[PDB]
Amino acid sequence: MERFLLNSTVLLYRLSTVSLDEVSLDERVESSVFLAQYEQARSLPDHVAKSAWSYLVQQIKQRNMKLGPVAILRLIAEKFIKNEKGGPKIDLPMFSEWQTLMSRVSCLPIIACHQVFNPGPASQEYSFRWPLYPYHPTVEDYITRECLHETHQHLNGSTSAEECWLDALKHPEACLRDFEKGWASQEMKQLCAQIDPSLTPRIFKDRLQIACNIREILCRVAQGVELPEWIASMQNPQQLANSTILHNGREYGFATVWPIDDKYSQE
Amino acid sequence: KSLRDQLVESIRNSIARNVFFVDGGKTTFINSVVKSLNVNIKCLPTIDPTKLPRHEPILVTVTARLNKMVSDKLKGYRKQKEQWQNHLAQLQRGLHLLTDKEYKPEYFSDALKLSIGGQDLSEIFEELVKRACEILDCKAILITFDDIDTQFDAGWDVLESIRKFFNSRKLVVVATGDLRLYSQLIRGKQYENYSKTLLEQEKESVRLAERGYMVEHLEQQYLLKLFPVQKRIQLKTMLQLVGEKGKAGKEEIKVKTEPSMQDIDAIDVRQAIGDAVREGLNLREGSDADMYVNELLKQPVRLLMQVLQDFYTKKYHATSSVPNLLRNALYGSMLSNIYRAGLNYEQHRFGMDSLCKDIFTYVKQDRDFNTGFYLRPQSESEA
Repeated sequence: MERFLLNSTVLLYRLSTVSLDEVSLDERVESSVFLAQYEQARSLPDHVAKSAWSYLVQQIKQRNMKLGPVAILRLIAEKFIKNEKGGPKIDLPMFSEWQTLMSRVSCLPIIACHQVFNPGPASQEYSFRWPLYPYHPTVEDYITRECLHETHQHLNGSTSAEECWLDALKHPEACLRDFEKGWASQEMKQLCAQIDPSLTPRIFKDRLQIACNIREILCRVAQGVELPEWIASMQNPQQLANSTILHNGREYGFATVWPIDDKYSQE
Repeated sequence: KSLRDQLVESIRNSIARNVFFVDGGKTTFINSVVKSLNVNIKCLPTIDPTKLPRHEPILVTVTARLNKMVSDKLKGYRKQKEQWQNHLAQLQRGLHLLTDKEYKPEYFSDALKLSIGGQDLSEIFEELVKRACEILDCKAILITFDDIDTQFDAGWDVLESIRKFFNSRKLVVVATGDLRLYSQLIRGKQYENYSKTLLEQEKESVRLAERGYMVEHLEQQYLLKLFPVQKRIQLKTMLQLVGEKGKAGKEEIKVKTEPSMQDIDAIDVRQAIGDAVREGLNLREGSDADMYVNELLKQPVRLLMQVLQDFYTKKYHATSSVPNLLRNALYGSMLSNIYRAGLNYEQHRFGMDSLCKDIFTYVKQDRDFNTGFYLRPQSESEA
């Protein structure tokens, strides 16, 4: 169900609409989860959902984390990823539902969480490599001796969707252009309504630029750089819907410096 | 202050031996100096040689601080890292040369690997500094070494670190202390170079004499090279910083005497000292009391600050005798001075009996015998 905690139009809308200073959002989050599971997997029998949510909140409270992606990513990590042989590897018994989840979520966050909280021996400098694979000596031997044979790769441009995310962040205006040019089509309108009823290209762009701002601000904090002053005025997520922030008469653009030249690299 | 600023200027126009030295507080001045440099030269955390285990080389310590600085300037934002570990490993491998109490032969073929011929740790260090400044985009590195008053013996070691490893134009040394100990230690282990049988046999005034001449000349010449005079620092003293008798006073100091002391009640420094003495001395405001306090303004800043911080402290404590509150302070100030004076130690046996005998002892030790009872702080010895 945790997939719901990471993929929820209801939760996203509610969170973004509420300010940053509410605190005690447990019940509303829970209701959002109930809804999202209803639409996504309606087939669940209406009580297993509460059972699971209670179970999760249980582990959260006993393990003394708070309801948040830190906790959720942690849970996901121990449940699925392990250290074996070379780098983290997914459990053989669990790979299938790994794919089920991946259908809904990105792997890199879990990968980072696991690297931080349960890294293997501090000897193999881990270079991020997507996606995750299980381990079998037999399959490995077959691969080594014969390699794999790709024929059908025409789905998304020709690359995995995850890169399209960073590509959009690096070309946000281009993303908006392409979205609009296609939004006039009935098909895409139908799909957008189906996924998020009230998407529209306006809130589309707003979300993209807000995400840019989030990445930026959390860059500053992660590099532990002085938490710029305007964060105090930063009070409502919608305030991330503008390329600059007004604290007191003065506008700040969000950009900072990055360790690597390509701030938009998956690495 | 001003001194540190001229020093900053001097080292700055030096990249354009390479060791500035500071006579002598000392540590405070050096720390301020380092803060001053924060013409790109990168500073090192101050080196406290006395605060190091008996088994390290100054070079390993330097390498450690350099490791941190390079690595963290590196984690900030590669192949430069990759290149650095090569030099690091070369240092590790050639490191034994210093420690080894014997030559192991296997080090020979080790030296047979590959630009002077051998395994010169000093040249290795020079490529090290080359990499360091190349990566930090700085013109040079400052190596800042504390006085070795608490251990004047370890300093020798820093001296050889300098001589053998720091003969480079992208490194600059900042030494601090009293050159008298430098002279002694360098002399002491100059003498250690002779053969024991040699001196054991030639214990006659003549030969004693010429070997003394030789050792002393070598000490002088080696100090010349290691601490070339031009870049040495004399430093201004506290009394030099204060009017001798009022006909001076560049940068009035002024000290705090009362807890309130809202920066306007500061009773000078000379004036506070004069009050403390006269009233604790019942001394009048004449000429001798002045000169008495001049022979007080000499004392090392730590001693004077303690003795004049416990003075007004206890005066305020008692006020919510000046001579006894001051006498208790002088006791703490000169205790080991008085202790080595061989004079009364217990405080329960003060009386006036012990005072007369102790005055007799002081006058005999000061010789005098003419105005010794004046108790003038005019003796050559500061004790």
